[PDB]
Amino acid sequence: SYAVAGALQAAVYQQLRADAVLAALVGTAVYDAVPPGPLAGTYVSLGPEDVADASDKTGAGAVHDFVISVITDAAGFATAKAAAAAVSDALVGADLVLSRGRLVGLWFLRAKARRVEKADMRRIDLVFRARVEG
Amino acid sequence: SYAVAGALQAAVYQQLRADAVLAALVGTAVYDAVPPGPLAGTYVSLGPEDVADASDKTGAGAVHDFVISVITDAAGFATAKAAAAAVSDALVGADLVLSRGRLVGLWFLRAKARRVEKADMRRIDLVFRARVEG
Amino acid sequence: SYAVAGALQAAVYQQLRADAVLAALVGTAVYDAVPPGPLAGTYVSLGPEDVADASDKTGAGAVHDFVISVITDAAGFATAKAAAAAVSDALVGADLVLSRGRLVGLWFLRAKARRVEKADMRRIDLVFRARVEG
Amino acid sequence: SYAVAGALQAAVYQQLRADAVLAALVGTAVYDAVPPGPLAGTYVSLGPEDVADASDKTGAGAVHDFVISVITDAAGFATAKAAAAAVSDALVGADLVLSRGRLVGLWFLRAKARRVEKADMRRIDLVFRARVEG
Amino acid sequence: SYAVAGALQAAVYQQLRADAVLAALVGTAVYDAVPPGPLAGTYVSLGPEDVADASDKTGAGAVHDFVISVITDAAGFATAKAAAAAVSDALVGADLVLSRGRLVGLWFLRAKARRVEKADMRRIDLVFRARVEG
Amino acid sequence: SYAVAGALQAAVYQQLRADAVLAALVGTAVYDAVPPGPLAGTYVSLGPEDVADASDKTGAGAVHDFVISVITDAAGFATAKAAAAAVSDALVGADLVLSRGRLVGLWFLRAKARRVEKADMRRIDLVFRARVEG
Amino acid sequence: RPRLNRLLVLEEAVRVADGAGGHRLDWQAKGEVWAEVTAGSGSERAGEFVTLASVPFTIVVRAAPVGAARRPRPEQRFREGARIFRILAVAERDREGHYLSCFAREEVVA
Amino acid sequence: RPRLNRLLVLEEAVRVADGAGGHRLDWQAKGEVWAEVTAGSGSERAGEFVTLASVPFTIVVRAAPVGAARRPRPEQRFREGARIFRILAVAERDREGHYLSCFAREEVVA
Amino acid sequence: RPRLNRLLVLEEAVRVADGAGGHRLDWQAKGEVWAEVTAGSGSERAGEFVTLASVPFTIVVRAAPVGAARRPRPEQRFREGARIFRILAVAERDREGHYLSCFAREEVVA
Amino acid sequence: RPRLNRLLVLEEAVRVADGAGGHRLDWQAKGEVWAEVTAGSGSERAGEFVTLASVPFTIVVRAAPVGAARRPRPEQRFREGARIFRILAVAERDREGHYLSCFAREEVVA
Amino acid sequence: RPRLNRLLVLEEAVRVADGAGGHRLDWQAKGEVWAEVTAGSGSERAGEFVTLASVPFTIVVRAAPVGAARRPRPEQRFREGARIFRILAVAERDREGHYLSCFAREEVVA
Amino acid sequence: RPRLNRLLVLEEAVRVADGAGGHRLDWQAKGEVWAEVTAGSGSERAGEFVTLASVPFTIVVRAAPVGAARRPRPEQRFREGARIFRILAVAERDREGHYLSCFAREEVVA
Repeated sequence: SYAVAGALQAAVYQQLRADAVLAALVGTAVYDAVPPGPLAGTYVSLGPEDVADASDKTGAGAVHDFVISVITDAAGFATAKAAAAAVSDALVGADLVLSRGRLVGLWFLRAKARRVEKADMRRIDLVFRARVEG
Repeated sequence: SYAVAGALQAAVYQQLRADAVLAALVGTAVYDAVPPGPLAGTYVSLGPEDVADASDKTGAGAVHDFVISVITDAAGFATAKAAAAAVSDALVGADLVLSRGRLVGLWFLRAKARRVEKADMRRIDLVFRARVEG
Repeated sequence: SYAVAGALQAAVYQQLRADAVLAALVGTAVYDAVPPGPLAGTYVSLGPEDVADASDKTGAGAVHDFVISVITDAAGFATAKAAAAAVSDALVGADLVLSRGRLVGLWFLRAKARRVEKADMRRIDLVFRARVEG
Repeated sequence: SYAVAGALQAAVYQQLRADAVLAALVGTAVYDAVPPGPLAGTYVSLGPEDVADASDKTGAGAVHDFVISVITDAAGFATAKAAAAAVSDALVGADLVLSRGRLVGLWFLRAKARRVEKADMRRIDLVFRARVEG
Repeated sequence: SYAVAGALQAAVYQQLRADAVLAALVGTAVYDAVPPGPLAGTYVSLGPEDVADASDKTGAGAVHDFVISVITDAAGFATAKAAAAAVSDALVGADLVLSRGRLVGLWFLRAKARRVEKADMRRIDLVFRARVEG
Repeated sequence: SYAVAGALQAAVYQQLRADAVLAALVGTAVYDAVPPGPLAGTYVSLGPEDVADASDKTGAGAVHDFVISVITDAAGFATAKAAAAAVSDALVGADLVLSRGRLVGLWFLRAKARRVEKADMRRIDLVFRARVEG
Repeated sequence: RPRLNRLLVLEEAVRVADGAGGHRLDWQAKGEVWAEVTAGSGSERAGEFVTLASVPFTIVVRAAPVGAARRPRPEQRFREGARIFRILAVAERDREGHYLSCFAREEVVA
Repeated sequence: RPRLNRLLVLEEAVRVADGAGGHRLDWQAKGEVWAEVTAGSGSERAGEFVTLASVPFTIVVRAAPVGAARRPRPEQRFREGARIFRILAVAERDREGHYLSCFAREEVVA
Repeated sequence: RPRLNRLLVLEEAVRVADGAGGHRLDWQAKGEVWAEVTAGSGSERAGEFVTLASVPFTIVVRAAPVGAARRPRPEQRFREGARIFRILAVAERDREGHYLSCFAREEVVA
Repeated sequence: RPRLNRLLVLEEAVRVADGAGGHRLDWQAKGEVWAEVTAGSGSERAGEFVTLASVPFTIVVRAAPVGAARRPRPEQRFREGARIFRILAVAERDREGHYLSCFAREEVVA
Repeated sequence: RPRLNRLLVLEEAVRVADGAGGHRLDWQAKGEVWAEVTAGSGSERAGEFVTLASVPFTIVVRAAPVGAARRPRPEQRFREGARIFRILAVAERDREGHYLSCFAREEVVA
Repeated sequence: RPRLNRLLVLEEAVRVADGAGGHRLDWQAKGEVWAEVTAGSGSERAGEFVTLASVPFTIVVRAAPVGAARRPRPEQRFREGARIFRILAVAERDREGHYLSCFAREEVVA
């Protein structure tokens, strides 16, 4: 998107699947591309960001408002909350390492939670603001 | 959603199904996941919150605007009002106990009321603001 | 919706079907639940409110913006105007009696008027603001 | 809608079909209810108002933003302009007589013009503000 | 729409099909009503205005925000740009002659450009503000 | 659109397909009109601008907010980021040469990124502000 | 060819125009036709605030020239007792032109 | 012609009106009919917050005049044990008028 | 093969262009064709502010080369008395090319 | 009449309620049925972020009274090895009542 | 098997690329095929600002390997005189592979 | 029973995961199947910025157990030369289980 967005999704994927919680609560089912197979059904997904172009005369940066959705096949979605709670416990104030530039603050934004389809699957989006500096 | 959201829906479910009114007006039909069977038809439902991220430098919290819908198969929906009145009598200024952090104020917000489908079923949403502190 | 909403729709239904005009202009066809039969076709309907939560530290109230629609099978909808005019003559500055709390002012708001379906039936919504005090 | 709306559509229908222009440009095809037959095809239609409730402590009034659409089966809609021009020449600053109360100013508002369906028929809405006093 | 709108579309059609550019770039395919035949496929279209009622105590005028779309069957729509560039070169600061009143300024507004259908045809709207004085 | 828009899309197409990165990351698949064949599947597309008419008394200009989308058939869309990163590295502060007038600043705006269809293809729009001077 | 067995009281409303341009309908009765009424697949349909129950009911009567009293125009409705059948369209079912398909609803409020 | 084999307890609700205009339903039982129940293509349907499982179930009973107790109006529902069949519409299936098609749902919450 | 029985007065409008670019139609008559008119399933359709009653009416005439007067172009309409049949498209029904399907509406306001 | 050839392990989940009102499913196995599985027209369907591949799969088993273990309720799912067939609805296929149509998905992520 | 009777001038456009990335089409003619043209149900379709009249027109030609001149790619269009038939897709109609279904429009502005 | 005549090179992509969670596909070839390819009604479909030409192409191969190499999973695609057939779903066409319906697209950009 902006130049940092190649490295940002890579590093927030690496801070995920390293937290001990959400590894005993989701498992290995944290991905962007879905591994085809049986579709385990309590995964998360980390793809859709958008940029709010916060830049400079000398240099330029980006505000990545990336969405991490939590999808859950369970009957209620109290299961999907603690998995999303372990997302938010892992990412606000992250201070991680990027491959192009660095980020300065990984804050938290709106996080809606609803039934996507036939009321069988439950989507909890979690928008995180990622002010990165190129 | 935020870390408190695992415990918030659990505690507002426990303050429900303990009020004496709405136990003689709905019964045991307060749930998130629907118990399959005959579908009694005058239930409520407590799942869709969203967060408005009210946080701090030192610590962080959340504004959960959770929706409690009231669904009713009766011909008119004066039956659905008093069940929703017993929702709102049970929750505004609740001062309940959470498992992760605590809430500081469970206020009241917009509460629309309409016919969902074929004008046979009537949905009364009730948005409650839950400023919790992690 | 809020606690007064059980008594508010009951009392605005009772001030209707007691006005002399709209009793010679609609008849007994003022309802929420439709009496099944032949569908007379010049009825009104009083169900969909929504609340705007105007409350207090000490006590709480509600702003019920309830919609009273006027439906009419006549070819033109000059017939539906005077029935809606007799609605609005009956309700603005009502000062009626409630069963839970009281209302302080039953004002008037937007009132759109259009063709719902196939341009055979004409819906005149009439939004009335009902600031009630619990 | 409001109490004046029974008399307002009646009087703006009577100022129409009395202008000499639009009588040689539309004919007798000014109506709300369509006279069934062959559908002449260069009519106008005067039904959908909405109210913006401008009222008082002592007395009450209404802001009727009524829509007069112009429909035309001609290939271009330069024919529909002069018919709509003869609408607007007939109604802005009208100072007509009502049966319930009176109006104080019949101004002019937005007037969009587009193709409704299959690009065969052309609808020119004309919103007029009618501040009436009950 | 307003009284000038009968003469405005007539005069902006006459300033079109008189510019030397867009006559060697579109041809005779500038119209409102489509001439039926083979549908040449690189036409423009001048019909949908809307009015923003800028008027007076003494006299009245109109703000016609008329849309001139450019449609093009070519594979890319660099062909449609220069035809739309020849539209905008022909109309901003036009100072033309009307049959009812006159215009005082024919400015320029938003001009979006997209694929309408199946990504085979490309529509470039061009909104021009026409402050006319009746 | 405006007069410069014939030359603007031509010059931003020429600065693309000349960057060394995105030539080893996309290839020759940068276009507006799609070359028919096998549809390689990791292309970009540069067509939909819109104008925000920033002009003068003496002279006139345009604000072209053109969209360059990145489409990618890969399973994840980390591949689509670096191709879009090579778009944004090629265009912000471009200072290129136009055929009609010149541009003064090619800034950066919002850049959303989502799944278009069946979640198989991923679209990363990149809105760039192009203040050109005619 | 259709076997006509029901007696349908055809009804046409006179249009008393009001002051606003809208006509007021009366639904005065017209002479009775004979018809067959063939049902379609019916299901309830969301009205305004009414859960109206509708069924398609292709009604077949005999024909007439268009300027005759015996033609059901789509202005009109049928009525068998208290079951009003609206007329959606009339469509000249037969090849030789002896029979007209009508199209009905029977929207009971339910 | 239909082979009637199921016993369906027809049920009609009396409408006790409340103060607000909405009637309260009771679903007191009515006399039992005999019917055939022919299924349609069924699939689960998104309710309110319930993933309701529905099947079309065209039910065929015998007929009566419209002012008789034996007609299922679309107000009413059928019930076979604990399986409530709503009535969408009634449509007079037979040509001679001996049989009525009904239209059902069987919305089990699932 | 189709049995042609109706006389349809084919009508083509000359397009007098106005000053704004829009042509003004006249619908001057053209020579009469013979045709069959086969109805489709008709129902009323929501117009602008009119509840227009439409039926599909596949009309079949004989054929001609495309630069001949006898071809109904979709510019034109048919008219039998006062029943105007618009032409949606013409489609060359026959395999050998003797007959043309047309497609109509008969939108009566109703 | 259907020829039953597949062995489908019927599975019913016990609903351990959590504190928030949502039950937790286990999908403990139930006894095995015999069934035929007839495919429908299948195509991939847009899931959440998954391009789920679905096929209709009308499954036909034998019947039972509704309060019996052998009835597949639409709560339950089938499973043949690792191919889970959800149940959309059950619909009593046979006229005499010997066979039940089920309705499946087989949503493989693909 | 199809009876081929029309002569359709197949046309392929060379793509002269412009400076902006968009190719400019020429629609130079290619060699003529023989085909049958079977109409579909046609109706007019809302274009941009044009009320375009379209008919489906499944065109059947003979086949070739995909790298041959005789295959109509969906890039190309047919043209019989002044009636341009676009090509939506080509689909290999025959089982043995002798014939190709094409899919057309004939969008006349009307 | 299907007559299998085309040679389709079945292709399965290995999923090299990138750092962000998205796998990178290779589409290495797998062993070749024999199949029939039956076309459906095709028309061009609006892609992203591409006017993609698609046809349904129900492909029928022989069967295998689900943990075998010969089953086309909907992960995979077919490829005949340069004509890639995606796989929408696989659905076990035969009653005895000898044949599998696949579902394809052949989206050529056109």
